[PDB]
Amino acid sequence: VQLNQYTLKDEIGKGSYGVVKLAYNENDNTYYAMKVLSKKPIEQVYQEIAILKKLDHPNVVKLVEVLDDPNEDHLYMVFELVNQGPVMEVPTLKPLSEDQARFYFQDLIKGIEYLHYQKIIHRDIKPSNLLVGEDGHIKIADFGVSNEFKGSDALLSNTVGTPAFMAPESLSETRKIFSGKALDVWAMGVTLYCFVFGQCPFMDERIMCLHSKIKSQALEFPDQPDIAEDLKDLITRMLDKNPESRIVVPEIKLHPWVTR
Ligand SMILES: Cn1cc(/C=C2\C(=O)Nc3ccc(Cl)cc32)cn1
Ligand SMILES: [Cl-]
Repeated sequence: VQLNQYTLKDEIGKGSYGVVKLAYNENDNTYYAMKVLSKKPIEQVYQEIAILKKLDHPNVVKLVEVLDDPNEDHLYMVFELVNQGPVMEVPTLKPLSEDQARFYFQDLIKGIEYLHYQKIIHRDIKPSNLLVGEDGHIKIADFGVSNEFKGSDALLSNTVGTPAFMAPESLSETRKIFSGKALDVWAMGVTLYCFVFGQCPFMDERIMCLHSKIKSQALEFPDQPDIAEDLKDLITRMLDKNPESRIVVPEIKLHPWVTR
């Protein structure tokens, strides 16, 4: 299976809409990550390509090129390979230590700050989208449902992303408008909870009940593992159900748990 200079190898991950395969470039003798898409909507993908083309940051995955044939049903996005894969799998019985969670969370902060400055809402922040590169640092991946905005913030109404990480204000049943940056903060909070507990803070196999818990269940910390009180404070502020009082990224950067 060869596509121009690339030989397609085995699957390595899930992308938004498609699959991600390891790929070998015969021109430069180098492995890449290739997202394969079958046209089944397509406007969302070219916005993703358009977003990826504008981005250049150490904590954000790089799009290398796009293989688009108006003849073939398949479309190929070639990314840099982030060789060590996701930072963790959720759920797990072996979560990160606090020191590891802080190390990775610092990369997540820098990446999100950059995305928001570039006027991008990621909308699908979660551990499986935080890939560990050759030097051990995080690269944010999967911009399949991301939004670009003008001005100070996005004003959104559509519900997209991974359900366990969706912010409560995005789950109104009345097409209400909500702002974008606070959505990424909420998902960063679910992610940090995942880092140290190995499972999501709101869980239910019934999607109605999952939504109801995100919107209405008080955050609860498990007795074990016993995490520091300032980390509990930071998670609590990021998982504030009210997006208006939810901690903002400039404050996360200063939080005493982050800076120690
Ligand atoms: C070792 N490993 C790599 C992956 C996946 C990816 C990778 O490397 N670059 C990517 C760029 C964009 C997307 Cl959406 C996914 C990946 C999974 N496991
Ligand atoms: Cl995940």
